[PDB]
Amino acid sequence: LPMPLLINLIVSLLGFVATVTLIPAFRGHFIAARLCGQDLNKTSRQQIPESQGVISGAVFLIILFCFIPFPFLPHHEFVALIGALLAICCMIFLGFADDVLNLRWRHKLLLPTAASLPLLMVYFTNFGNTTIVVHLDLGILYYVYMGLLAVFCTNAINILAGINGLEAGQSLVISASIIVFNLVELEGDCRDDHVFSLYFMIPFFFTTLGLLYHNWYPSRVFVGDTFCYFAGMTFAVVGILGHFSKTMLLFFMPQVFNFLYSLPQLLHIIPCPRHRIPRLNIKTGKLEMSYSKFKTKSLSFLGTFILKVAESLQLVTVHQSETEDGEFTECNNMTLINLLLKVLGPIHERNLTLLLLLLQILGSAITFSIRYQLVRLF
Amino acid sequence: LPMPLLINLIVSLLGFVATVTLIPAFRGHFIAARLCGQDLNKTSRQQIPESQGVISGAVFLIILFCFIPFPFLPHHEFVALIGALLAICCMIFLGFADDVLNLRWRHKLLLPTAASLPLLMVYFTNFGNTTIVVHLDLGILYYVYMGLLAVFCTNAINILAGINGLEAGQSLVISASIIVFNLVELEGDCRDDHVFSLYFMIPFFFTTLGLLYHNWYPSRVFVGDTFCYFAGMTFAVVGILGHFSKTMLLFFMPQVFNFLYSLPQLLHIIPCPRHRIPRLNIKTGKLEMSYSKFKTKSLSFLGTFILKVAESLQLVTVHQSETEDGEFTECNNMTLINLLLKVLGPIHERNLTLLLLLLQILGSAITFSIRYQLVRLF
Repeated sequence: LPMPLLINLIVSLLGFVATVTLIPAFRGHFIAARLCGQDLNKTSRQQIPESQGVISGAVFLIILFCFIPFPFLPHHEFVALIGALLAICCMIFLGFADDVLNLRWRHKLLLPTAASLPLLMVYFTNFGNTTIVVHLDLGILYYVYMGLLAVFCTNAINILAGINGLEAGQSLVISASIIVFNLVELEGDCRDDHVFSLYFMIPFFFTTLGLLYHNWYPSRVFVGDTFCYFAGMTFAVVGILGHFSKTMLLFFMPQVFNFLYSLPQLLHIIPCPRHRIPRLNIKTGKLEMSYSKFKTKSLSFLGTFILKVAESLQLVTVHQSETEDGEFTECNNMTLINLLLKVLGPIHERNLTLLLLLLQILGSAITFSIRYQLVRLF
Repeated sequence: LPMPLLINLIVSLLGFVATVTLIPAFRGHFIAARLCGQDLNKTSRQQIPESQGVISGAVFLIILFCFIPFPFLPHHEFVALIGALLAICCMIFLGFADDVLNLRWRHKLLLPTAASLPLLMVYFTNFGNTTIVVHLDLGILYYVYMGLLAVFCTNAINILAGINGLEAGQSLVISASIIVFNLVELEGDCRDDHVFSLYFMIPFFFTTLGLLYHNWYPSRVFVGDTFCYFAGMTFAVVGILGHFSKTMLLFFMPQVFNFLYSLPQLLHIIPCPRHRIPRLNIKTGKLEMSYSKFKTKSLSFLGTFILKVAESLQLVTVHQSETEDGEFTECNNMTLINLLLKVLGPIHERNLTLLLLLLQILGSAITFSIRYQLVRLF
């Protein structure tokens, strides 16, 4: 176990160097490829290369392809290693294809379930435990869970974005938490399930680190949806094949909140604008809250209920107004980023991200305290 | 053996239908993505979607992902099935990324060797025969062969192009030849190596058929380099893991000629222009030969030798001229397409491709006649 992990750490560090180096090397290619855009929360109108998650994702694959013989230098764990690499590779591919082509939201949800198929087949051939603990055999519903886990993690990361270094940053906190957890649980009982998880988590961390080097404020590159697809599948891969998917979903606490808080807007029960990202006040330099103003008559009975319950829960800022066109309701954009600006006022982009990363650390500490009996201590 | 092959044929036919249907469905996406271009050998200036090999390649992957449990419903042949799918998937990905980004020719040659790594690792873990028959153990040089085989097949297909339905068409003749060969050799001796090859060749044939449906004259879509990368790796995958790589390289006869005949121009020993494709005479409707005119003084001593030897072999048409700038030499563009126009005069695009496809059939018949003792018959 320490001998292949040493080799895995060496290739991961070479991969960090590789990502840091290749990202600015391909800058010209992405700009020429029209795979670039402006940073909307910035006064600068310069084009920044998009989908850089494709370069770190590619570096990740090559690193692991080289690593493949070392754990071996038994097949049951080897099939899962090649199978997991197929599922991740397919996802980086279909992820980048979705970035380049901008597929319909319905086709976007099918892509993660498509890429997760080899894991389901490996779990089938290697006779994986279809039973779950509250002792219940899910059988077919367990395979539906595995399929949907890839779809969840990607979109959970993808919905909690809009400020520089958030998507890559939250993934670093999550992967580092899994790394810490794997090491703690490596000492005894489940050694095989946590050594396997480390094999993917260490290269994922260091390639993402190299990406964050360029994505961090002030954003030099964008990660793109390719990164969210890549990250989401890597987390689903380790959680599924490591059997710690429940523990792993607890590291997704800020994402789960942000998702449910967003849900009334996403389902269009409460009016949703094109972009729910904060509005930068040029004179301040900091980011202010964004709003979704709409006609009160056009709002549904269910929507009027949810918006009144969320206002009474002290989560949404509601501003009533009346114009020549009629009466309009200015509802606060429902996302964790805008909720932090409601609670703490206007915050600068670099501090706002860092704060959400700290919030991600807090949740991980909460998970760890539950799992290891540290509630009495703290 | 017939039971999983039946299921493989069913999914392959559904895949044909899928490719035929999805290609025109995504037309809008590619045009908007600026992933489109004009057909240079045509008077029509309309933009035709590029890289459609990504859609057939994707359909291929999904088909095989569904197929994975059926041969099983033993691991040694399963590892190669998942391993081969990883190598092919990685290639479709890095292939499409190269289409979208247009990487340097030196990085383009590293991509196939990168994607072929899982096959090398599977061949390593599953203790593959490093020995070869003229009885010689190549050891390390055998792994270099496997790595370079992917690079060869892709580029061999990629260099023999320039007319509608050639790249997809030549791949259909090659894959159909391998299908026929697998079936002949399935009856006895090596059943496992040919049943494995069929598992990939049948889905490759029917997805390419669906692509050719739209690529065939008059080209509605372009296959892109994504297809050449995809095709090349699938042929290298089956040849390597099926151990019939020598027999398979004989089906690549028109490609091997076209490559070597092109070599003096590619290496720039003899001047090479931007495009060595035929020139369409608007009044004729047919395609005429293309030429590479250059200064005789700028031509190397080795280049003057090769061009004189190729002229004496009755392969290249050389036209000497003298202008105000000085004396210039108008050399014929060295490719199998232009050589066919030198021998048979101007030919229409639809007939020219069909003729090269027939030429590909001839070579396959030659290979089959050698392998099965049919020289006396014909």
